[PDB]
Amino acid sequence: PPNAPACMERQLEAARYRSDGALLLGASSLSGRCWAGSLWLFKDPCAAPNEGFCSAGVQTEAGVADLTWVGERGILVASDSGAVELWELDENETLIVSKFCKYEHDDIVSTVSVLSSGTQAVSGSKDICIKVWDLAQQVVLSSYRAHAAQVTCVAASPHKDSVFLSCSEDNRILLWDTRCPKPASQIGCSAPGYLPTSLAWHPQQSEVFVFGDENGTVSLVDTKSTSCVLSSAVHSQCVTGLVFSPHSVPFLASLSEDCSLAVLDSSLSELFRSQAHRDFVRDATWSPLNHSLLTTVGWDHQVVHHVVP
Amino acid sequence: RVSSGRDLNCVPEIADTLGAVAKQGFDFLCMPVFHPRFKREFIQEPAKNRPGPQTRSDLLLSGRDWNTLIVGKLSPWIRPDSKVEKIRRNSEAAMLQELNFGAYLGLPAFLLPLNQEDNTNLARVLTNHIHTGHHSSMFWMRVPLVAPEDLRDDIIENAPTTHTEEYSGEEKTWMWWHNFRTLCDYSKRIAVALEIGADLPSNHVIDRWLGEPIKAAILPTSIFLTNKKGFPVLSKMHQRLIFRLLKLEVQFIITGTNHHSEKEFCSYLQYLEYLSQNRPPPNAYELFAKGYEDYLQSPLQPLMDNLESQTYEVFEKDPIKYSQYQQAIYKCLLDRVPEEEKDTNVQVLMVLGAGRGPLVNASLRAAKQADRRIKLYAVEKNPNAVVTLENWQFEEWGSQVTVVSSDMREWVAPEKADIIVSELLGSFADNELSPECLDGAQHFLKDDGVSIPGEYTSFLAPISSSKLYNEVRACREKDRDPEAQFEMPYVVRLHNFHQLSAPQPCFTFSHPNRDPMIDNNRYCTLEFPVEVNTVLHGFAGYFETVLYQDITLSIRPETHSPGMFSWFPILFPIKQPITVREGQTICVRFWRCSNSKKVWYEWAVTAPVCSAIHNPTGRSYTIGL
Ligand SMILES: O=C(NC[C@H](O)CN1CCc2ccccc2C1)c1cc(NC2COC2)ncn1
Ligand SMILES: Nc1ncnc2c1ncn2[C@@H]1O[C@H](CSCC[C@H](N)C(=O)O)[C@@H](O)[C@H]1O
Repeated sequence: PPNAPACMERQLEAARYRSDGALLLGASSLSGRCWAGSLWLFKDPCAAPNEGFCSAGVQTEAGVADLTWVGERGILVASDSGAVELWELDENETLIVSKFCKYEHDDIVSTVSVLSSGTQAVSGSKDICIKVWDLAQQVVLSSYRAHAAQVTCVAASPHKDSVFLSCSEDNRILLWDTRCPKPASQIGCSAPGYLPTSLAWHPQQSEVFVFGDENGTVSLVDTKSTSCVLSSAVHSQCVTGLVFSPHSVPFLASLSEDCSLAVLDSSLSELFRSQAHRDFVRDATWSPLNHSLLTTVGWDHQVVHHVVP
Repeated sequence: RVSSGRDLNCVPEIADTLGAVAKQGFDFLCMPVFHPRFKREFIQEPAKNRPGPQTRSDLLLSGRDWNTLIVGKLSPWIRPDSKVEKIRRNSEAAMLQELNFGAYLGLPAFLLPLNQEDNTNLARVLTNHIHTGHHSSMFWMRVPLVAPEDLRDDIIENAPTTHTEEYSGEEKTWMWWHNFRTLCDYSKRIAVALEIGADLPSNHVIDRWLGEPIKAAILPTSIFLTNKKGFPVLSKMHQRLIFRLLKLEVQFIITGTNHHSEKEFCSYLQYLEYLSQNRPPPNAYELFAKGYEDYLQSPLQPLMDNLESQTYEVFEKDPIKYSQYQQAIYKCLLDRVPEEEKDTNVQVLMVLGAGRGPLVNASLRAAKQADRRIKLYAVEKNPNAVVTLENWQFEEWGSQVTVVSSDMREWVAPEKADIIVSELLGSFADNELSPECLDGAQHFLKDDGVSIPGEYTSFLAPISSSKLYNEVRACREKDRDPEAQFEMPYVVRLHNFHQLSAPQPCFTFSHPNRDPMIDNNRYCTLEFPVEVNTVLHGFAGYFETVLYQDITLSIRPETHSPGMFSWFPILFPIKQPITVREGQTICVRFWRCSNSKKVWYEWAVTAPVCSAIHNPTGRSYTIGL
């Protein structure tokens, strides 16, 4: 396509299926002369990661730490540059153009999530700050320096537009509610634990979530009961991502630095496992069209599709 | 002008980036050597066997640039002190790797973070790296004024920021550095890059960083207030710290993105330059002491050694000492000879240790100012200076001055003296043996005779300087006691230090001394109220003297004679640095000791803890008679 680069950077960072079927790819260059990032659109999910069989493409100034789908055409990006930027899609969907680009964080913007409404988003960064964004107006409404270390992961609640989780290397997991005068609340499963790294809400119940620590232990938490209901030693390395399947009774996809994939029960028992990756597993995304189909990206530049029993 | 650089944790094109920051007016760049997000695995497959390259090539810049322009940064994911073993072992390998790459490039400095209490393993690895290979790289520890935990907005509903004050608690950031530097055994290659928060903490916790080897100060863009016309500036209390830091000649480091987007980036820099431009200009003293800051020198021994020509010349350029000496004789004349006796009475003046003879000229100027008549004797032991005196004598002074080329303790005077004039004083007053020299000379002073000076007094104060402690430590020499350097005083323009208590008097001598059994040995116990948590590294010495009546000289900071650069302070180090808590008393014990051949000092600390008695029997340091 026009403007779409001839080549894509080796380190694939994120993979997200749009609700209609398309696949969004963010990839960074983490080695070599130029340290940059690129955004890709694949209307053929099986064509990935071939730069010649893509629908759209664009280069970004710096690498891609995290991204998210905003609606159906908008792409929200957490840039190494300390900037959060929104990328607008073409009406033809062959051109990816920049909407806004705001340098508001001081260090690398490391995590981003969109709130339920889809007009507001929340970004976490290494600068320790968390910021609430007006996407339509391209400004920061609220800035929260609540943690003591770099913010690892921020995850907006599925339905409540004012609620989100956030975890950091200061061993804090914070349940947020912008409605309160003190927005943050320290939700602790245990008083001493290995540092939280990944967060995922349950898609049905807005009162339960899961969190993976740096130790390879995925734990299931209830907000009200405030105790570790259940946990399992799923991985041998830092748990880097958690994704729930769109199923009625959903499965949990599990990412790590042991290059493996895990799909888990509601009681966190192991169903599926895949070492198809030779490098770190970076993201997971469930196919909207085929629920039993799951796509994973790595740093081994491999786009793999899994069939879940 | 200011030496300052740009901190970045994102570099896409190293070529463009380094140009871009240089264009902005920055002297150097703080960047990562490997990609900050590029976590590497060293132990378990398959991640272990990740195909290279592992980072960008050294060819992208000239060696010239690597040596001058680039300061490396340890990848933020490297955590040697993790609770997780796998992360610990990987960080170790990663840290060595990154530090080695830094050294391979030949970077002048490399940044490492102190952001938690425990950095034990981080220290070991660095220490091991320091003792592997031969390199001259510096290491800057990134440590903030206030811990990030003690800065957080009080917005956690069920974990409030405890509103009560804690004196020690708010100093925890220094204790991180202290533990780290101690583990590394005070390496000269480990310094501080001090991060400054938006809210400055109490004055005491800022002050503990006195004496610390601060090489850099880090300023986040966010801490800058914006003014009436959209320009980045700083508060009054932030300015204070900057001015304090400028005197300490640190490099400045700007971190974070521009938050005043409407104006260019060099705006933060412009203001810093502006602050450096406005600094209260150097006084008469500071324009002389410029290069001598924290530079250790051996004490002079003008008895057993003859002073070099240029030594005299430099110290003869003092704008105050000789002016003060001229007046001190001028008053002594008017007192000793009444107006009706101004032609019948000629006074006999004796310059003991005349040097190149500026005190002879000062004696002559004192006469033709008080309109009185004087006979002069210019006694000098240094035969090389005597050459200058006898030349001054023949060409200018004439029969009025009678030059004597001998020691004062030895000289047999033809006649007794009205007034003896001497400048035999060191930084600690009596350390150049002025007491002993005038004692063997007061026998030829008249019973009503005046000695200038009349008296002098040494002062002492406890100091904290991790910087100066390391300077002494570095003075170990072959073929002597490996700790000898700690058992001797040093003349030094003290600079990077902290005076922990008020200077108190130590030893006093009077001249003449009509005490039946004349004795110059001493023993003095001092007690110093200290009101900060600190680490004692030694004692600073000063002196005061009374030339005549109210005409006095002082190097004591409170009463310092203005513009007088003739004396720097003395430093009496101590072998082991002693921890001093807030509200404790430092008790020090000084002894002046002598035999027939040599005089020396011995010292010890008795409280809060005991040190070893220093320089016993004058084993490490003596002043010869
Ligand atoms: O404090 C120092 N030396 C201790 C001596 O007792 C000083 N006296 C001062 C008077 C004097 C007069 C004639 C010949 C020698 C001397 C030496 C010192 C200061 C310093 N000052 C720098 C020169 O300009 C500032 N440099 C290095 N040493
Ligand atoms: N015991 C002694 N007998 C004679 N001269 C001495 C002495 N001890 C020190 N001196 C001399 O006294 C001088 C001290 S330095 C002062 C020099 C000069 N009056 C000036 O102010 O510039 C030295 O030149 C030294 O040689």
